[PDB]
Amino acid sequence: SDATEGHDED
Amino acid sequence: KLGDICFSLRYVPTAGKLTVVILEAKNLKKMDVGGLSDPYVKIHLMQNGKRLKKKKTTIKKNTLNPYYNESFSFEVPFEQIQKVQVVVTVLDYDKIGKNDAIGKVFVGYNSTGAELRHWSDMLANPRRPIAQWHTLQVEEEVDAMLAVKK
Ligand SMILES: [Ca+2]
Ligand SMILES: [Ca+2]
Ligand SMILES: [Ca+2]
Repeated sequence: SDATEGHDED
Repeated sequence: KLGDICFSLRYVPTAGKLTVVILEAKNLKKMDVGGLSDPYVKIHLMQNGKRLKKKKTTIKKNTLNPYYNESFSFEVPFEQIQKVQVVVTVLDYDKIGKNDAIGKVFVGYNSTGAELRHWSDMLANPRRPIAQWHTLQVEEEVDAMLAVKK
């Protein structure tokens, strides 16, 4: 299972 | 009865880059006793029935009108942009018990009505972020419609 990414940083 | 969500859509064709900015939700259903709701938004990139990528916003505590302004980008090659769905789910975070869904919507070629309009406006205006409001729908009803290909 993948850790859900958050918002764009660039 | 579930609430409304506003997000922008941008497609950069030559980059195969799809950007969803979760802007704001309002009129959210109250999902806590002794509190309001603690909404976060989860975004799934799907290809009809299959999960491809997922992202999520931060959690806003104790509010039925969260403001996010959080951007989420996905790699979707030009040739595939009419095969995918962007699924947007608003959920109430709970420390105890299930994080219950408040509601959801999806946009893509196989969406309908205002969801399809938003998608088409995006494609018709490459490189420009197009913001639109959407009515949140019952989770299980949207889930059923994800399977209906055009
Ligand atoms: Ca709750
Ligand atoms: Ca992912
Ligand atoms: Ca809660």
